[PDB]
Amino acid sequence: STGSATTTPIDSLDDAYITPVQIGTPAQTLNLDFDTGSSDLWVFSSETTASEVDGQTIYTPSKSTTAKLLSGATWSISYGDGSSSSGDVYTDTVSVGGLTVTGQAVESAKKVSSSFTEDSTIDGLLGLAFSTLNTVSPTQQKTFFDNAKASLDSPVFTADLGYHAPGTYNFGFIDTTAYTGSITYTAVSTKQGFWEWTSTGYAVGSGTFKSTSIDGIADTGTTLLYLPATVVSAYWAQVSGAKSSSSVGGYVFPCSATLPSFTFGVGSARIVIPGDYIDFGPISTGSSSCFGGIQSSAGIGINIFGDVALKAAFVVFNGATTPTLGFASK
Repeated sequence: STGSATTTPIDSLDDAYITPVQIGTPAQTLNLDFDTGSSDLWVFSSETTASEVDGQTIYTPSKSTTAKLLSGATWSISYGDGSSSSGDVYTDTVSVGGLTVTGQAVESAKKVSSSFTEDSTIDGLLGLAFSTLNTVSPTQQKTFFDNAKASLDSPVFTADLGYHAPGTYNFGFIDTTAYTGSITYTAVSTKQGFWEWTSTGYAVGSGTFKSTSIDGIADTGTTLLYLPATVVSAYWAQVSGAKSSSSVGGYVFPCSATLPSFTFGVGSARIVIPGDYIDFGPISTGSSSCFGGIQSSAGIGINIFGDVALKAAFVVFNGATTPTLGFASK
């Protein structure tokens, strides 16, 4: 089997991408944030505290003839930005782009933190990291990809995120028309539960490539590119007037600036992020200070190749017995 679904930016900045997912019988379609940096599929639901729902589409398990409470199971997750959610668990049929998994754990939120409530465009998350990170207790549950893998033509999924435009998540096949040149594959460590890999270095604009190992995770659920302070300082030093603002929480730059591109290495290959991809617009409405798309990871503990980086590539998440990542230009 295969599946193919369009993923669409939630706003004009590409802050996140939502993909329609069919849950239950008859289908209830929710728009989920596919997140290669987590491993829970959780949804706003008829069980979510009413004051914490503000415009989201909800899953109502009592209206699904295939829903079954997973007795005794609970979940609770906290994300890198401090947001969180928790609840109980049903199993149900879940389809993405024509690919169907029966008995998928659908984690129904009883509580969500304010940042989720305040975002009416995201009805939940669909985690695509390794199932060892799944938070369901006392019986950990498998991700949608893990459940689908055996049925897929090939045990892979691909992320093709658009810049200010829709893109595609494919399951079970590699669309050879969707990228240019060749895909370069690179080793993955699953020891922390993530799609963790080592970039071979970087360049700023037309500058020379610096060969240096940068360990980080491929995370579709993170907006920006978080890299070591040395690398980030080298980038912003090429933007007149750019500075790190403690009050804003990162590097800002004059909205009148033209940003240089940023290249990262994948083995001997190079992925070029155009400068425009690094512009996240005014810090507040009407400001002439703009927020940068490349930020320091120093306070995170891990480097993160988020959407800023991934949208410049066609990315293969190869879930073979020894997982690997593939990157191609597009």
